Amino acid sequence: FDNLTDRLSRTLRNISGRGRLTEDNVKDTLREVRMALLEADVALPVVREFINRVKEKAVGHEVNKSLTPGQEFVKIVRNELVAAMGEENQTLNLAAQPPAVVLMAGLQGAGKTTSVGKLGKFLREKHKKKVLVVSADVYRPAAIKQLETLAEQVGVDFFPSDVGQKPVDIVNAALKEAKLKFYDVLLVDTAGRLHVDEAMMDEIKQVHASINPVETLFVVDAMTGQDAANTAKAFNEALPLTGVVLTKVDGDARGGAALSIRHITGKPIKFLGVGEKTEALEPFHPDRIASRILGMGDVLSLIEDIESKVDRAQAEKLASKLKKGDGFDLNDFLEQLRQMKNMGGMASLMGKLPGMGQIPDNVKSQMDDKVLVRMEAIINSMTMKERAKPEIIKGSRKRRIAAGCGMQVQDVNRLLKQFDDMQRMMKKMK
Amino acid sequence: MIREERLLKVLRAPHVSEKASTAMEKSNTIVLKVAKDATKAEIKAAVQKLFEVEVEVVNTLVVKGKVKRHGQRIGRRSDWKKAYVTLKEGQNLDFVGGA
Amino acid sequence: LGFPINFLTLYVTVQHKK
Amino acid sequence: AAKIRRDDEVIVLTGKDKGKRGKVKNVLSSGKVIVEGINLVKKHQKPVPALNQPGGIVEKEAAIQVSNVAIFNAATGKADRVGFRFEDGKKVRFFKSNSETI
Amino acid sequence: MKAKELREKSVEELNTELLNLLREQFNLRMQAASGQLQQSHLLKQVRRDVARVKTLLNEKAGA
RNA sequence: UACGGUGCUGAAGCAACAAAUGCCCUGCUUCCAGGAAAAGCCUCUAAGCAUCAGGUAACAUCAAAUCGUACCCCAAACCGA
RNA sequence: CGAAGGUGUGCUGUGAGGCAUGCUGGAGGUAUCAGAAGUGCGAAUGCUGACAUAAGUAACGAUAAAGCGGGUGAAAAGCCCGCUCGCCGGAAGACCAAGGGUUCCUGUCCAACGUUAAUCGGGGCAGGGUGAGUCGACCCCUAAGGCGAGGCCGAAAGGCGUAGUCGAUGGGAAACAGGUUAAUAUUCCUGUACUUGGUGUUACUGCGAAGGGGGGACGGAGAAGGCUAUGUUGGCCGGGCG
RNA sequence: UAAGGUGAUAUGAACCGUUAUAACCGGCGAUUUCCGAAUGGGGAAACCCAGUGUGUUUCGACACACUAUCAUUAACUGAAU
Ligand SMILES: [Mg+2]
Ligand SMILES: [Mg+2]
Ligand SMILES: [Mg+2]
Ligand SMILES: [Mg+2]
Ligand SMILES: [Mg+2]
Ligand SMILES: [Mg+2]
Ligand SMILES: [Mg+2]
Ligand SMILES: [Mg+2]
Ligand SMILES: [Mg+2]
Ligand SMILES: [Mg+2]
Ligand SMILES: [Mg+2]
Ligand SMILES: [Mg+2]
Ligand SMILES: [Mg+2]
Ligand SMILES: [Mg+2]
Ligand SMILES: [Mg+2]
Ligand SMILES: [Mg+2]
Ligand SMILES: [Mg+2]
Ligand SMILES: [Mg+2]
Repeated sequence: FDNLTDRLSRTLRNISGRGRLTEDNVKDTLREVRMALLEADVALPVVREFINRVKEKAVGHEVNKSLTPGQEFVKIVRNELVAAMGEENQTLNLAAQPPAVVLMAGLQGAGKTTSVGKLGKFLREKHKKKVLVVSADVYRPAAIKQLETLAEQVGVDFFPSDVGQKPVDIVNAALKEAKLKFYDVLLVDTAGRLHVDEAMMDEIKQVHASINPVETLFVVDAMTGQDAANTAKAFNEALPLTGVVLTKVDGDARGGAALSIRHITGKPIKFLGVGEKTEALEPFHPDRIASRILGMGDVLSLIEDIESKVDRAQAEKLASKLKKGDGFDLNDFLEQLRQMKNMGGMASLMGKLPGMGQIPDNVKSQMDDKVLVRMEAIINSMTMKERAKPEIIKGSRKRRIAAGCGMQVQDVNRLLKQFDDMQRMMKKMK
Repeated sequence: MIREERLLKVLRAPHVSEKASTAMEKSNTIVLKVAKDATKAEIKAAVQKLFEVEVEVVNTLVVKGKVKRHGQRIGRRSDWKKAYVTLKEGQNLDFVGGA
Repeated sequence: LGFPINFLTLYVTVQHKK
Repeated sequence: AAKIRRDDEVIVLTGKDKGKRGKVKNVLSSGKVIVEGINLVKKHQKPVPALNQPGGIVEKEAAIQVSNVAIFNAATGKADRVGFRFEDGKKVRFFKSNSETI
Repeated sequence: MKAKELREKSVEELNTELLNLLREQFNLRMQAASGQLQQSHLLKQVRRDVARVKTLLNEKAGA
């Protein structure tokens, strides 16, 4: 699909194709996009519908004047992409009360356990709250184990029972535990050996109605895709509050149909998480995905951080002395850094997004990030004062930083200006 | 005999500058730079027809240039032209602008 | 604000190789 | 006076080399002649809008134009250009002694 | 048309690369070169093409 | 507030006297040296028109094209190197 | 295994010079004999270029003098901000024509140009910037004068000039007040208008020239009256009590 | 004629070409704005304005073609007689 999200700007071409008509720009794209889908799993029965509705509109509308059609088209395209997928209902993944019951019903494994992590993981790096997890699966091996890891490796205990093949108890057991300790949120992955899905649920049956869980979720890898539909489906009935997510994004190639099918049941998602890494999990809201043409955008996010910074120096001392008396030192510069990789200086989103308003070049984003660490290299390879008078960088005083930071000269001189010029231009206020 | 009119290619890309867009805020009057022998009357239809805009009345200018690229001796003029069209608030264009 | 501030911040880091 | 098409295992009658075969060539009438016969070293300054410095300098379009013997199944030399009947006629395309194409 | 391919009918119709067959050039007309994505082949193959067809007319008609 | 300036809001807002080389004044008076032209404009008819066309007025609407317009201008942008 | 040319040395001749050779130089040079000459400069207040001298001397362009605190910056007497101070004000202000032809505004940079320094400029390099039915030119009209079918002259070139056609410095139609841009402005916006031509509807009617008539349409000087610009005082309104 | 090419400062870019139809060289032809004898009148050369036709016409009207002087002839006219 991704490479369709290009058809996007591939479309932002006044030139147009051969057809004098350029009239076809659309339909192609349609089909084009239309293609990229099913090819990427995606069911089709539906499609007709979309592709249709799409059409429908046309012969019943026009872009309010004062606005190039081409564009409009989209709003519409986009428009229906939404509906096409998780139409619109903003999933409510946060606290109804506290603490909580995360019944994690999983078909055969696959994200089975994993998932939980970032999930939990996620919420700890969110509310003073107290997670808590439990190995709610005894058929397949590495219950705790593989999982167990993270648990600590994230600063989040968990609990289970070696070997010990029997949910319920253990579950129950767990539960009240944290509870007794009065934690805030529990996550507990489960499943069963029944070769039939009704048997799966059949299991969750007791599982559920024995515990009395508030929030319940199933999950699946796009591996299965549109097929999945059913699976989940049968259950939306079991429990409508039944919301879910799709294991592995970067973990397939089919996707679509997966999430597609879902939707088309009134299905309820909340996240998705590209795959590996303790954080790849993400919230979810059609648009969000799709954001940026067919799915993920931010920065708006990464964007909004400016506000974080820009308006925080405000935050040394906002004044912390109304004025001007010279009260701080310009090494933010490097200050920027930290934040950022400390937390969120991950690529912030710096992608750039649509080259807009001016499309400039490939290395600009494209070529420093991955590697805007370097700049850092030094800095900490220098006294405070240094960065306050970034104009006392004699060949002498620095080569040491050069080596002291481990970087053969060049790199530096070859930067010193990306500092004294930044401003230069930067500082160009009338 | 058919009128040798560049029914289509009378103009070229839009000017675009500070006045650009800020001028659009006035009456959706955009600039665009037409060729010398333009005559507003030839512009009016040029923009409204084919390019679907339904404008009304213009302005148009001229403007020259003159610089010096290489060291000595090498210099010139260049000329050009301006336009402002209008576009009533009623008949829009589903504007082809963004950020 | 978010554009320049963020874009200058961006343009600066890339240009300054160290 | 072009003496190469898609490949000519030339030699080096003179030019710091004895007989190093090669390719590229691109000899002509208004253009150059480049082959591994020669190469050099010195990179050019790259201020960074983007590091327009891929780095690595060796030959680019090294010198040495015409006046270069082309391949022969045996030793060296063997100036080409003779001419044959029909067989295209878009060029003499033959060889000295016995041969035509490689 | 192309070359000899051009000699066929007699309708000026083919001579409309300008109408709905030229609007494309109009977009990528902004200097400051903005639009580098991939095969940005914004070179004039069409305007040079406007002739030929602009020719032949007389070939058939008069000289 | 960027330090230049910005968005909002906003009172009274009259009378008396005094003037011009400006205006009535292409005037009035007077003098000898006795003070452009042509078109527009108004009007009168010729040939011609001969229930027509045209004319006048009211309003309705369309048209009013194309060049110049930046800045210096008793001066650091003009004539004096 | 270093030509010419350049710079030293030794020997040699009566001399103009010759030879050898160290250094530099990076390619050509030419015994001998004979031949053809742009064949040898210190001078011509000689031509051209380069460099001295005077001499770090005179001078730095109106005698309307400037002081200070900040800012920026490698550096500030000169640039930006501020408070003082002084100068012009029938102007040293404002607007336009003539002429100039981007000098305008923004960002930048300080080599050369600024009679010094220069972060500053009418300097460099970029961009941006002059929007009309009512202002002007085109355009109707003609002045002086120019050109001039045919025509009259004149060795040729060509001179003169009838019809006629150009030619403003003069006559012909119509817009103002607020607002706004970094820079435009009776051109853009708002509010309120106006001129002329075509077409149309209505009403009433004799229309019609390159022609006739009127009119445009015109001096100098002087003498008022009335009025407006506009100023002053009061009233009114807002503000302060030193 | 061909394995190479899109003139130069001029690279870069985007392209065109390669065992019978790029590029290049030669012949013939097409197009050839405007000013300039300049030739429709005008004119401070590159611009101002007009008469008669023409098609389209979204039927508003516009773009284009012809309209210089003079002589030979011809045709038609036609003063003072
Ligand atoms: Mg002005
Ligand atoms: Mg003088
Ligand atoms: Mg002397
Ligand atoms: Mg001294
Ligand atoms: Mg002395
Ligand atoms: Mg002295
Ligand atoms: Mg002195
Ligand atoms: Mg002075
Ligand atoms: Mg200049
Ligand atoms: Mg200035
Ligand atoms: Mg300047
Ligand atoms: Mg104008
Ligand atoms: Mg005469
Ligand atoms: Mg006249
Ligand atoms: Mg005049
Ligand atoms: Mg001004
Ligand atoms: Mg003419
Ligand atoms: Mg003439």
